[PDB]
Amino acid sequence: MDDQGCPRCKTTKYRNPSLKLMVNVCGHTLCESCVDLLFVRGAGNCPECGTPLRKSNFRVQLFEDPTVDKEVEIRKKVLKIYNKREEDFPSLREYNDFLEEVEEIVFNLTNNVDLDNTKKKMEIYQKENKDVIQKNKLKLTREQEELEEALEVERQENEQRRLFIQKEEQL
Amino acid sequence: MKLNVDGLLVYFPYDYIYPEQFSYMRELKRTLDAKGHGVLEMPSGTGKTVSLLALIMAYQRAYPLEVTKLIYCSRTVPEIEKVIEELRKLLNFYEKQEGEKLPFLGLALSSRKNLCIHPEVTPLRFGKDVDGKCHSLTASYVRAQYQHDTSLPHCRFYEEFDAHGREVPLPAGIYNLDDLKALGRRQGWCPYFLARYSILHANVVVYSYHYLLDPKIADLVSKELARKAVVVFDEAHNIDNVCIDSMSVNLTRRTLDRCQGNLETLQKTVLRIKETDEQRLRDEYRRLVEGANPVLPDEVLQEAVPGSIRTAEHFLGFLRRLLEYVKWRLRVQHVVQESPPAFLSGLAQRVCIQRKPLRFCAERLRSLLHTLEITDLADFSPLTLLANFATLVSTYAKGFTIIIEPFDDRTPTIANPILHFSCMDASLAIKPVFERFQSVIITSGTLSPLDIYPKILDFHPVTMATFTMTLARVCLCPMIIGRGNDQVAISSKFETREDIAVIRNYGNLLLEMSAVVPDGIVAFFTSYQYMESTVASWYEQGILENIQRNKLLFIETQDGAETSVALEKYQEACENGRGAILLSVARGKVSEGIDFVHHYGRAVIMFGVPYVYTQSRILKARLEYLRDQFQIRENDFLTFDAMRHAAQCVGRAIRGKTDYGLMVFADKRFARGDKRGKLPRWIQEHLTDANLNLTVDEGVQVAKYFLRQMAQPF
Ligand code: SF4
Ligand SMILES: [Zn+2]
Ligand SMILES: [Zn+2]
Repeated sequence: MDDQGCPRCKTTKYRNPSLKLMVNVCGHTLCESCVDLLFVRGAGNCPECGTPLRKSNFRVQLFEDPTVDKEVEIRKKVLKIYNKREEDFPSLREYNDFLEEVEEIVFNLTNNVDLDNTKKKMEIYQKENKDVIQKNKLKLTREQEELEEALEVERQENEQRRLFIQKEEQL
Repeated sequence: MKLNVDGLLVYFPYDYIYPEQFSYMRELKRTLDAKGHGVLEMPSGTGKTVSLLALIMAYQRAYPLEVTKLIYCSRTVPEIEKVIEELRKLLNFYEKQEGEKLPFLGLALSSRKNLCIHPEVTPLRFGKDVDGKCHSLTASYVRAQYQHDTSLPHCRFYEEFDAHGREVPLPAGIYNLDDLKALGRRQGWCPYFLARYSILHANVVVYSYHYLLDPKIADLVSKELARKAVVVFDEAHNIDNVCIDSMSVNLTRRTLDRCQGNLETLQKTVLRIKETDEQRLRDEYRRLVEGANPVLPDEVLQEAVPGSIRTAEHFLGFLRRLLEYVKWRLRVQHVVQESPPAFLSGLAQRVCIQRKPLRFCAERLRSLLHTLEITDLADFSPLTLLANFATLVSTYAKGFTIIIEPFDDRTPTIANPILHFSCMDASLAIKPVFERFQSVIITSGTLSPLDIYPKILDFHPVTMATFTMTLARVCLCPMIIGRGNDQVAISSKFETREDIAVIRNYGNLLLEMSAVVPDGIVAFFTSYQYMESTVASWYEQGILENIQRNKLLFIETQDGAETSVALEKYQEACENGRGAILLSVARGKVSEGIDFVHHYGRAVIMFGVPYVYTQSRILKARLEYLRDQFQIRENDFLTFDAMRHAAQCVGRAIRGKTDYGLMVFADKRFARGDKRGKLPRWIQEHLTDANLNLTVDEGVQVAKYFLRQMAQPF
């Protein structure tokens, strides 16, 4: 919302900040009033670049920095790969070496051509999915579930503490 | 004067000691013999330092192996200067007694800003600026370039110190800060680094808390060398607040914008470095793979690996992501939100920033920023603050909390929101001191009752004794006035604050007390806004003009320059027969910094019990967490915070040399048993039921009579 305005229609960005960026394969600071303008003609084409889009390639995002928008979306996609837990590797260096390669992949995708990254990702898809990728999908789902359970346990304990001290006072 | 203490024989410079001094020395010797941390209170502002220092020196002589050295800390450098003066006098006395020099060293540490000899940094007074300039001059890059001896300003003092002081340490002696500056000038060495090295072999070292509490700078000079040392904190009743401040980090919108600009400059500098010199500075990557100071204490700090951030670009992107998350989280407009662990979890989920890589953020910032050969760290200081916050949050949140304030107090609508990371318990940050050092003595004056302190700070005290000053004459005659001439309650309650009758009672009491009291009087209010409201009411009425006629009136303001000018004029007014009435705030920095002595602040007036506003959400976390853990009632802790502050701001008049003076508290709340009980023992025992709730007129009459009694000689 801190951006000066859209490259084309920098108006709404001044009147109100309600508009949120729209991510695309192009990687852009697109705005809803401008998304309508893209829908009317082209229907999934970047105005200046002209990059084709299958179905408008539009998804909501909330950060004034377009570079952060693209980086966060690319990282979201990448996290689906190389999600194996650290303890799977006993080697000290290998704990974060693969994370280094992951972030290198992210930076490569942000600016440089993604053809090599896609070919490499196909290679990692075939070799790792056989066993480890689906296993770590399961384990990360388990840890998400148990963290939401633990936060609800914390909030049950806080509600019980509030209501029991109230019943202390009234009793 | 050699005192045959029960433990041993202890020298003493002055001729006579009061029985309270005997009690202090015996209790202190008991604690040292037990070799266990403890806390004790002594009334006198001065005299306690000499007794403590003499006992510690005698104990060191008797059992040198038991205690390696003494680490005596004081609130402020102007105060610690008086301590070094006392130590110098004691050493001169002992040296005269022995007839020869002994291998004893005593020194005081202080900031490079306070003491330094470089003309370039001399004109600048801002501490971050001095730190950055000194880092630039002493940088490893500058040292290597000095080896080349190219045409460039190089700070010769550090180089000469490295050449000479490394080989030869200072034999012995006592050096004040000012005298150490002269020694550094004469020897072409650093008064700072020379003392830093002497810490390795020094019998006595003195420096303020922020040199011994904050893990960033405290640890480096408080390394494990002093495994068994007598660490002592003087007048450290406000130790919890400073220990919390050593951890709390405040993030603001302006600071975040400055961080973003600094980060842009960092990126540009990285590009320039890549195009100019790349391989030599890339060797940093190799040493990183092998594996401003970190805020993580000894055991909490970790150095396994930097993490996923292994290159300049990767680290820069990580900081960009975290800064964007903080920016948005702060921009959100809503009620105050608290989230110690939920903040970390939400950060990791929303922006994909794992806590383990986030942990080493500040350390990797230090290393990478060093690689960049920046001009100075002053420009990038906001980024380092944000990095310290980023590493701290990922380090721990069990006894912490992140508070967000989209709207600031005293402003219906302001575009400068603030994110606080205020701590809740000081035990977390003060644990290393207690654990590392065999025994710590928290010697304090005006101490609110000791029982609370073990609860707030997790330690097992050895002795719990309150020492009462005993003199042939009643130096202090405190009183509490709750009933005015109208026989109306004068409590300064929030709902009763607006009461014009109460304000009038305060004004009339001040008028009469200024009429009778001799030159020099200080009145402490509860807040700036309350003080201004009372002053305005008195101005609308004729009371204020009469007070002005009777005696000069000075007022305190938030601005330090005006505060200093007003206090400077107040001192001259006290010296002259005009007199002065200094209105100030209990929480004001002036109240804690200033010390009142004979013919200074003769009658200390306390207008209302000092209570912090019940809306500041930081205190809500700090207080409800104490209720949940350590089991302290909210009202108990609030009244303790009021009584400790009042004792701090009212205990100055009895500084030393047996200078008479009266402490009047114009509030019926102090008459309550709980307030009296929590009041320090020495003041309370002097206080009696006869004068507990004197009317305004009766208090004035008894004050006049007591001043008559104290006027005559011994
Ligand atoms: S190296 Fe020594 S003399 Fe030079 S600026 Fe730093 S403290 Fe001052
Ligand atoms: Zn637009
Ligand atoms: Zn485009």
